[PDB]
Amino acid sequence: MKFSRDVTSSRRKQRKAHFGAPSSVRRVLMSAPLSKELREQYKIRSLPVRRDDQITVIRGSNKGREGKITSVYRKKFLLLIERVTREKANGASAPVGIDASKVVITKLHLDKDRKDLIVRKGGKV
Amino acid sequence: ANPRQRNKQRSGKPRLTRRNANKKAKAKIYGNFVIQQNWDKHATLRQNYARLGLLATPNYVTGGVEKLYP
Amino acid sequence: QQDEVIWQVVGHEFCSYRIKGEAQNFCRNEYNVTGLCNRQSCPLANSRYATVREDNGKLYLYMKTIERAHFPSKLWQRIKLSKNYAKALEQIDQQLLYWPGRQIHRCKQRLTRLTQYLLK
Amino acid sequence: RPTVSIYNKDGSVSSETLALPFVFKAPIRPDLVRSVHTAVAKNKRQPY
Amino acid sequence: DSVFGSTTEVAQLKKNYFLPENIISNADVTRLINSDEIQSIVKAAGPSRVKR
Amino acid sequence: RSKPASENVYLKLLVKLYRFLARRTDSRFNKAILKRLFQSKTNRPPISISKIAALTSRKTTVVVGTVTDDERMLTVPKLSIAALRFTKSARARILKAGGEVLTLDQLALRAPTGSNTVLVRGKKHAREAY
Amino acid sequence: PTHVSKTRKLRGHVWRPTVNLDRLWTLLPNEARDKYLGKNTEVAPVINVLQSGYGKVLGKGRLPETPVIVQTRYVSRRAEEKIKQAGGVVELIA
Amino acid sequence: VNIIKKRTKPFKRHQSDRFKRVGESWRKPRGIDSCVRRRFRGTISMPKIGYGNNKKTRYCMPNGLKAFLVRNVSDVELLLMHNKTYAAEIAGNVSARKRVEIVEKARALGVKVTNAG
RNA sequence: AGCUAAAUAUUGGCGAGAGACCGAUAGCGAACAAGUAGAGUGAUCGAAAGAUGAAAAGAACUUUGAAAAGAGAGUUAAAUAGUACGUGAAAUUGCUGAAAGGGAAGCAUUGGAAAUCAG
RNA sequence: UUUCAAUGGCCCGUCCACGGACCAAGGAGUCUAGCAUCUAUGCGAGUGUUUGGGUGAUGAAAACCCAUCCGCGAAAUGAAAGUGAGGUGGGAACGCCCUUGUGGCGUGCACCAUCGACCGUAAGAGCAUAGCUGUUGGGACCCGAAAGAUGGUGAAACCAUCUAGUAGCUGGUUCCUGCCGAAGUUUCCCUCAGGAUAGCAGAAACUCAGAUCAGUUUUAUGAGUAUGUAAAAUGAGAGUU
RNA sequence: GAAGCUCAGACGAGUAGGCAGGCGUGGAGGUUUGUGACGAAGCCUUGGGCGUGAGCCUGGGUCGAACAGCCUCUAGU
RNA sequence: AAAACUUUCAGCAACGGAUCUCUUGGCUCUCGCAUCGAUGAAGAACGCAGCGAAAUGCGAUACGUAAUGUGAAUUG
Repeated sequence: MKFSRDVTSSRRKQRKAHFGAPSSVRRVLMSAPLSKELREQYKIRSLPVRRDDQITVIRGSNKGREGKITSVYRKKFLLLIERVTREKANGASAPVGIDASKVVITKLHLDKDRKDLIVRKGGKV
Repeated sequence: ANPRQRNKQRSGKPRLTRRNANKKAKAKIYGNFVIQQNWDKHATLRQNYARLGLLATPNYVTGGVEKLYP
Repeated sequence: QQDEVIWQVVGHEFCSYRIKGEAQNFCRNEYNVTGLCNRQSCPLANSRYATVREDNGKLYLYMKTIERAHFPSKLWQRIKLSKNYAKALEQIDQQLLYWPGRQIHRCKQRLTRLTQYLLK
Repeated sequence: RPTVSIYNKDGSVSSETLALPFVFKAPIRPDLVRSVHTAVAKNKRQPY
Repeated sequence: DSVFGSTTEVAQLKKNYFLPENIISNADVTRLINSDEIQSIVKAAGPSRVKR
Repeated sequence: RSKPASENVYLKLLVKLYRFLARRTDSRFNKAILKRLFQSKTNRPPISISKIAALTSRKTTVVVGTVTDDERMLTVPKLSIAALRFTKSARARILKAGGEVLTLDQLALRAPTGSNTVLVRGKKHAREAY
Repeated sequence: PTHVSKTRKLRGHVWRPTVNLDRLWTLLPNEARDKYLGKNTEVAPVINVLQSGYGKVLGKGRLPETPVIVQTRYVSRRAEEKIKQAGGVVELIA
Repeated sequence: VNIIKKRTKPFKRHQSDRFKRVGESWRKPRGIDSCVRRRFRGTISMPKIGYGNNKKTRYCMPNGLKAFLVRNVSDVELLLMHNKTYAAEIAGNVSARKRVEIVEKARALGVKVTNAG
């Protein structure tokens, strides 16, 4: 139970906040879990997604597929992963977006900006 | 409803969200260091004064008292 | 306090075992003997009773007393019957001879349809 | 006055016992309790 | 014992409060009907559902 | 009136007990008591302890209704009263100073036919403006 | 209760407060009644009728015969002699 | 005892036929010259208490069983006592998986199901 | 001649947290590009309009047509979801089948004929 | 279900007239303050915590606890100073008999009376809450009238307010079944419209098992075939505030 | 189901008004180990059943995400 | 007694947009706080994006600049 008067448990205000989130806040709502071998040797449970990270789709009609993210399409809360696509009628290939909570991360894109965060969130590297 | 509040409803500028509310805004004690150490950040002021042996008021209490045990 | 004041609370209108229908009402409680909201049937309402139920091709009878009526863990005393149908009828009625025998009919009736269910 | 057993964390009945308080012999009025609770359950409403 | 009190002794944690005394002494009417002190005096019972 | 107007479950027990006695004995006491259990609160006015003391010295006393207390009078006689309700002060005065208090279920155990019982009533005036 | 209304079944059819001597002995604590009433003691009680909410004592009722001192702002002419045979005196407040 | 129904045809509100805005449901007329309220010749018949059916054969289907609405199998277990006088009727929103559980259970308990299909 | 905290008021301002409230003819006039389209010389006045789908995957291509479009296909769990897009009532209309109709119809009771259902 | 035949059936609401082309949605005795009655609950010579204070960590606008006051009641009466309180009859229930019982005998609550006294008192009955209903005031069941007032904009008119202005009146007012069921008129008062008392219709509380009543007739008349009056037939349980 | 059960007899128009018992509506507390993508709610139907009635339940069709019985509270019913 | 026409019944289609479910909106209550302007405010008009007319933002430094924060986008 939220014992605080600081946070709102209104449904109305929680949906407005989710759908009025700026990119610098949508970037957190687009987190993904870490796979088991990543999770245990970094001691961290999840991470916000980043381009070039290697993920495998857990849930959906594209279950079990892997690939590299091309662009975290933040406006519509979607992830476009390479070599997963849907075929249009005319013959073009328009990739469909998977949600950041339906995919797990098996390989990271380590950078000095990310390395500080990992040890920041109680981790080890 | 007012044009003024319709402005920032149809605007794109984020609000000035100010995070202030605290349930049980029991103000913590400054002033005397002795009392500030031996204050109870949960119990009420009239309990704390009587716990320390300090008369909260010299005048009669215009209501009930607290009787927890017979 | 006693069986009648409890009756006018659990029994008459509100229980967790009552089913009011088009013109009447049933009594869902497992330990019932007629399935109806009646004093001679409702245990929540009344003291010591006896009724039977069915488990996995087998029958069991439940009994209670008055000194123990305040301790719900061991309040009901169960007896398992897995021998035969006509034996079950005799195993039940024999144990209720020292007991008021108005509801032996309902008890004996229940075993029959429980037995019929096992056949069907 | 009757006694009631006191139960340990494991579930074993402890040796101590307490006597049943007189309040448990109070009258049971399902007509009164509803009349009070009907009004008391009204005392947190917000106006509209 | 002090939160509620007794029917004849005031509660300690509520002032001048005594428990409500029961309207009726014994709550067993069906035993009152079927007790000797009434069954000895009651006149002979009529029949049950009566023949047409 | 075929049933009391009160949802008091304990009252329906008294009526149930005294509906049995009304039709199963010739005791005109029982019929009178059963009828008075049906009457409303306005028709069951209170009687006082003192008034009862006067009426006994002017046998169990029976009054359907309440028995209040009279503070004006000081030393209470020994009495045996049976009423629907007792005020706390009246009950202490009857019990401590002398006799004992009863109830209509106990009174049926004592005198099912009402033998040796006086059926008193309280002044039915209420306000009576004019 | 708009469910039980009549419109529901009509859808479809168009400063001197007074005290008396009988109540006088009750103003004193119940404890000291049991040790001043009916006992012959030299000390008499004091019933400060002022400090209970009355300014006058009236003559209704009979008197237990224990001499008692009664403090009043006012007293009836037939109140004060009734306590005289009771052995007590009226003490008038300034 | 058999069944006799004192009337089969339903009661239709007056002029319900003439108007689509007037429902086909009975409302008692209140006019003071209403031939329907004054029960003239060849007018529609107003419901009375006289039409009420026999008490021993009321709420009974033409096979002499009172319809008890059943939502799950634990309701059919209640009709265990009354298989000879109550007919179990499946609720209209019970899914296909539960429905066969109820029908099979009722068949085992010997309780007729009105809409077993 | 003078000053002065607090307790007190607060349909506006800056924010919050709620609700036995309303649920798109409701609730603010405005859930939407609303004090907007619009009207009046002017002061003033002032609306209607929410919902494809999990994702546009918004219908490739052929064919008929100048075009609009249609017909095949194809997308989808579903096109009885095709943007005139959730559900899709009644009035109202078109066709099909059945029936009756000579200056009324509608209804009621009782039965036949045909249709249909049960036990 | 549809059609057919036999018999029947004036179009609904409203007050001829007014309303009604058809359909869907919306749409009218509501909230609130005071008072009155009734029923229920709590307490009872008391009663009422919620102006406040205490307290509440978990939904903290809730629940829970309480000090002093205060409201109503506990005493009236006078304009005001001032003062300031039974026995007889019945009669509910019980006991009691003779031997059932009847009847007698006691006992007598309520209340009714007579017959008594005290200044209205006579051995206090209220207080709070909730519900129902009635009524008064708030927009006041819904809609609807001709003016006016303020402040403006044009050149008296116009505009937004007051404003949901004013109703003695017009129109509408939403579900079912059951029970009971009138008067349609005297009486008076009454400038005015009305107000009445009574009757009819009901709901509660209490007497006699009655010779108590009767839209009835007799008996006896008295007076002028009729008239009124009082005193057996027949039916009915009749009563009362 | 003492609010029950049973026997008996009489009576049935009904405006103004008087009186009791029920049907449906939105929300609240409780309850039903309640119903539901194996199809909730709605909607439709020359399908069936129940009630004197307001109304209710159901088969089939259509449909796509929530709903209801019971005890009580409340009303913009 | 044929067809049409008229009417009723059923099926399908049209029209229409009710019902249901939803809902970044309303309304109502409570809470906290005090901050416009001659240093040019409120309001008005013009104007700016690679492609914008509305709305938003913004002012010829024009859908922004500096600073700090986050740490890889924006999206038609």
